[PDB]
Amino acid sequence: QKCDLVTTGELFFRSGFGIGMRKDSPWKQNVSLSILKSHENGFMEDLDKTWVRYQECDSRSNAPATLTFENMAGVFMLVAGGIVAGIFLIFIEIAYKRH
Amino acid sequence: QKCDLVTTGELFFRSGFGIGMRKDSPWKQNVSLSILKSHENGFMEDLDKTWVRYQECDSRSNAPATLTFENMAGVFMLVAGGIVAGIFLIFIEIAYKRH
Amino acid sequence: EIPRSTLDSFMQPFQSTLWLLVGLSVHVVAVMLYLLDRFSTLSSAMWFSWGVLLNSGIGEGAPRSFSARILGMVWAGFAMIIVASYTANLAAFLVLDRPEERITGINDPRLRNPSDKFIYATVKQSSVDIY
Amino acid sequence: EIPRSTLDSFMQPFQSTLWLLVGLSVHVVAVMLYLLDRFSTLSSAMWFSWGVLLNSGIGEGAPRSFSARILGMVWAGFAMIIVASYTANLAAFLVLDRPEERITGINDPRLRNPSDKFIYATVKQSSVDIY
Amino acid sequence: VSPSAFLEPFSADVWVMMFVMLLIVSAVAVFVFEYFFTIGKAIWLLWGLVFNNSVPVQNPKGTTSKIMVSVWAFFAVIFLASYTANLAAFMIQEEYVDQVSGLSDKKFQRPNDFSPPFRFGTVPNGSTERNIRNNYAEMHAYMGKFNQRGVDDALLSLKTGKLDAFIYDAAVLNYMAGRDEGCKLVTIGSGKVFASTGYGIAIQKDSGWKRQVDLAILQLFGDGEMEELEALWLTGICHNEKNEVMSSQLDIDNMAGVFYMLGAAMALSLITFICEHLFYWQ
Amino acid sequence: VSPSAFLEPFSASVWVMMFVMLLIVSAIAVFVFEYFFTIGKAIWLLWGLVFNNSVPVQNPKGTTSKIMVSVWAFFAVIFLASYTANLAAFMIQEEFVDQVTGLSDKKFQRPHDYSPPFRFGTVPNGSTERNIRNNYPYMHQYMTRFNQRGVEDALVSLKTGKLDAFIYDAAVLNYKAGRDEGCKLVTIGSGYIFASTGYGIALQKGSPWKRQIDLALLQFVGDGEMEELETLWLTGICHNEKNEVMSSQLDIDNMAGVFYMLAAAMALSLITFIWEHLFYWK
Ligand SMILES: *[C@@H]1O[C@H](CO)[C@@H](O[C@@H]2O[C@H](CO)[C@@H](O[C@H]3O[C@H](CO)[C@@H](O)[C@H](O)[C@@H]3O)[C@H](O)[C@H]2NC(C)=O)[C@H](O)[C@H]1NC(C)=O
Ligand SMILES: *[C@@H]1O[C@H](CO)[C@@H](O[C@@H]2O[C@H](CO)[C@@H](O[C@H]3O[C@H](CO)[C@@H](O)[C@H](O)[C@@H]3O)[C@H](O)[C@H]2NC(C)=O)[C@H](O)[C@H]1NC(C)=O
Ligand SMILES: *[C@@H]1O[C@H](CO)[C@@H](O[C@@H]2O[C@H](CO)[C@@H](O)[C@H](O)[C@H]2NC(C)=O)[C@H](O)[C@H]1NC(C)=O
Ligand SMILES: O=C(O)[C@H]1CN(CCCP(=O)(O)O)CCN1
Ligand SMILES: O=C(O)[C@H]1CN(CCCP(=O)(O)O)CCN1
Ligand SMILES: *[C@@H]1O[C@H](CO)[C@@H](O)[C@H](O)[C@H]1NC(C)=O
Repeated sequence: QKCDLVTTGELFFRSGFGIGMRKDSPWKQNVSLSILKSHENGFMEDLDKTWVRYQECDSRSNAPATLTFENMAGVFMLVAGGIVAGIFLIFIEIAYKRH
Repeated sequence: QKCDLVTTGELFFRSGFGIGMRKDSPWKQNVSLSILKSHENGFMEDLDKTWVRYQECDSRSNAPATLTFENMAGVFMLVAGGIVAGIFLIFIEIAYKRH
Repeated sequence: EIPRSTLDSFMQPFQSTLWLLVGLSVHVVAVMLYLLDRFSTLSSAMWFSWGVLLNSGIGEGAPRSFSARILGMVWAGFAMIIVASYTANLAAFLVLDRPEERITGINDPRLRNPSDKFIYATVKQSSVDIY
Repeated sequence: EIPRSTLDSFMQPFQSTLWLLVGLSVHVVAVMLYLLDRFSTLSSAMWFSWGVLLNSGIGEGAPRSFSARILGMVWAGFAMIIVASYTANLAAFLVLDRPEERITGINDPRLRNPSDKFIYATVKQSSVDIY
Repeated sequence: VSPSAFLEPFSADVWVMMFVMLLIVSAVAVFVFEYFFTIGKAIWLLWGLVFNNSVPVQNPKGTTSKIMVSVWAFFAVIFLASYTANLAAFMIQEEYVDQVSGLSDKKFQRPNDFSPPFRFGTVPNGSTERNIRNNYAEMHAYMGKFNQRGVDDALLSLKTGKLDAFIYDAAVLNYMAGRDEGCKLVTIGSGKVFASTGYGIAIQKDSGWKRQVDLAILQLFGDGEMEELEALWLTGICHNEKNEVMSSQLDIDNMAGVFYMLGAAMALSLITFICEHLFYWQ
Repeated sequence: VSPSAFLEPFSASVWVMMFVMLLIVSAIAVFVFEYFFTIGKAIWLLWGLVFNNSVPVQNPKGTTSKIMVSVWAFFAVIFLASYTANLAAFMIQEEFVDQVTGLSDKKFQRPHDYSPPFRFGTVPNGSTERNIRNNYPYMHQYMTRFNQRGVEDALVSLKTGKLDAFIYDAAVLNYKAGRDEGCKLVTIGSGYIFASTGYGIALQKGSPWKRQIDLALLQFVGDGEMEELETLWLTGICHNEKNEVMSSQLDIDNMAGVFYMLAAAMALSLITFIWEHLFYWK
């Protein structure tokens, strides 16, 4: 969803979810049978499509950290300072070029 | 000793070379005591230096495998073709000055 | 193992058809610049076309037309792109061509996984055999 | 993590003291070339030398002797030793740069050493809590 | 290699700051000239100094501004070094493409929307065939044309190009993948599975053992012996992946960006020729 | 970085082969030019084309030989690219000097012979002091000044480089180098230590437990759980491979070869000028 938070780590504690319910109540076998039936016929896949994977947006092919305005841009300013010196040297040229 | 073969990996199963003797030998205690005394006084250091650390030929810190003849030798081959163009000089006239 | 960096020829970084296609394209663009000015030289065009890509001192004149300046500047861009590409690819390949690993140790895959192409053994009836 | 190439300035490849050393070296070498013309124009030779390092095509001053000829030979060789050193240094620094990587798993020893600089938690009274 | 990869190393901001610096230095040069031939070629000279000093130039102008063009050459050489260094760094990329994200991919459900069409395979007459037939008849009918004989037959077909993707039971698939002779193949989603199921134990109908074995298996899960059990048994040392691959002989597809730019440049040259043909009376 | 790194991309093979090609192609170029003594400037031209534009020179002659000059420049750009590529790879490394092969290194015996003087110390009053005094007397006399108050004092000194090396018990220093921050400490020898002994379990003299204790310890060592306990409690931390630390600014101490070339050029130019002035009677 957010695409600025990234998951990591190999899947440790490989387990599964499950609807928990009291020991003596009788739905357990029917509940498990219905869950297995839903797994078989792709209804759980429809649920996954509906509420889990709908937007993707997965970061792939990590960028090698391109260069941007930060290190070289200020360099321009630095060489811009040199231009100031040139503005002197042309005026100094007026003192030198005349004779 | 030869610089044609190299150790690799990390040492495992740390054990100690030992002088074995029959279990009923009365020399055990004094052999062990003398061997410890030899370890302590530095005689083992002298024996190691005179029989383990010859190092008459040493190789370490492998180089990044600089270029050689064959890896661009074929490059030279191409300039040979240039010489062929030279022997075309006379026909240059027949190629151009006539046309 | 004596290290050795593989390189078949000058052709290792580049696909074979690349040189032919660039050599025909530069000739085509030189002809394009040469032809379309009169209705309002080829040798100089050829020298620019070859040398400028090859960064040679050959070529002493200047193209006659005006958009030829744009063509020359974009061709200089192409030249710097192609030279930088060759240099970077050659550097990357010469860095990433080191020989295979020299057996990590006891946990080495070639050791953990027996292979007839990589046969290893020791001295029979020794402490290492018992271990 | 956002990929970005951190870098202070173009001074990164070489210390500013080395830049000052080469800047004085070019000028003293140019002065030596001009003064050796005794038994053979300071501005011409100095501009030529200071542009050869800089690859600029400007400058028509040229030596006329054989000693200064060899000096120009080795000076061009030197200047491209500098440029090759620059490109190699910058390529190496950029290739190694941004080497930070996410945690590959709990097995990473970074987890095994707690610190304020390395904090990790979960939800209290959860399954992983009793785990 | 990305077709436009040569333009990523620099941000567009500096990519236009260099042009505006060219504009300002050209302004300086023309202001120097105003006190008194290169006015139309000053930009060309500066550009050639930027890229490569291989073009003849009418350079001698403004001996005081020749210091300026030397400074421009300094900028040009450091810029070329920076560009080569950045272009190098972008080309030690770790190999990664990925063609499949899951069985619900558009490539799966629409196999004929590609040229050549996306071919995937499975073993017929298996339980997976029953599942796909009951769940998705259309792609199963498409499969009817890509039947497979055996597991090793599927392996060889995939290696020899007779197949592109295989569909089969997950656990044996992972076991085979981790123990390939070169680990030249891959799994999917690291375990994002369609029709997920588990391998378990079979007990008599409602015996008293079921509870005890359930708690025992959950305990061994909690203690953590299992993870190292499959680490020692059904995984491989090289199971994870391989390292970066060398950049091969550059393909025209990788370098087609400059070809596209060449086409754009020749089109622009043609339209400038047309404009000159419309503006040749001055 | 190796001081002779710039000569690393020059084997004897490529050096002699390239130079002999230089001479022979100079000869072929000048004898072609004879048709269409300038022969002394063709070498200038060819060395420039190897390097770059040098100065306006008389290249254009024998329009067919311009093709030969073009292919020569093609080889020149290949050579420059190869030089860049090979130099790039040869200054990327992390180098571990292997400063010491053991306490018997000749550096230890003569600390003052190296500038700055070799400053290594040991914790006084312990068994290490007695051992070093009984084995290496003059060494102990020189250690009399390099004692450290505590273990952490010497550790901090090594962290900030107050002392060059530290002498102490092997296992405790291994343990400290394990959990040390940043892995700035290195233990050396792989067991090659003076008075190489071991930790052990003490027993009452002549106790019946000796045989069982020894057999159990050897069984534990043989099967491998001993090193498992080791890794559980000992220095598995750090244990990383020092691949490459950032190659700092290539200093004069590193690239002094260029200054040595400059000095050689100065001397050779002066010698050639002297020889030229000698030949002034013709
Ligand atoms: C779990 O699901 C079972 C589905 O098989 C279900 O068993 C079925 O239960 C119904 C009604 O409870 C039985 O239908 C009976 O309906 C009337 C009145 O109940 C009887 O007179 C009929 O004769 C008929 O038997 C099904 O026969 C029965 N089927 C089976 C195979 O047992 C369970 O009741 C469900 N249990 C829970 C807790 O959900
Ligand atoms: C191990 O080395 C020990 C070194 O001190 C040694 O101790 C001493 O050994 C000498 C002779 O080996 C004994 O001298 C005895 O010899 C005569 C034999 O006729 C005895 O009758 C006398 O009592 C005389 O003392 C020392 O007594 C003995 N010192 C002690 C404190 O025991 C051991 O004997 C050596 N043992 C072995 C098994 O090599
Ligand atoms: C090491 O043991 C010596 C004893 O041999 C201690 O020597 C003392 O050193 C202090 C200086 O700090 C002197 O003022 C005392 O006169 C010394 N006493 C003796 C009896 O020599 C020394 O303090 C001990 N150091 C450590 C760190 O344990
Ligand atoms: O429980 C079982 O019986 C096995 C069955 N196996 C089926 C193999 C796939 P197919 O039947 O050929 O489509 C997978 C592992 N579990
Ligand atoms: O068994 C023991 O007594 C200890 C002694 N320790 C001594 C450390 C050297 P120093 O004597 O302190 O200078 C090392 C670990 N074992
Ligand atoms: C199942 O497939 C095999 C080929 O693998 C074929 O020989 C057999 O006849 C098929 N049987 C059915 C029922 O499809």
